Amino acid sequence: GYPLEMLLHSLRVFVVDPECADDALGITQYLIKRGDEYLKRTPSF
Repeated sequence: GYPLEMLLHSLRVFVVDPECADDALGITQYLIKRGDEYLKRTPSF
C-alpha cells in the first residue's frame, strides 16, 4: 500500500550513498520483489 511507497521513496536517498548503499540496495530489491502484486496496480508511482 502506502508503506511500500514511503519506504521505497525514503531508501532512495541511502541507495546513492557510498557508505551503507548495500543495505539500502538489499532492502530495495526485497521490497520491489515482494510488492510485485501491488506495483502492478500503481504504474504511475
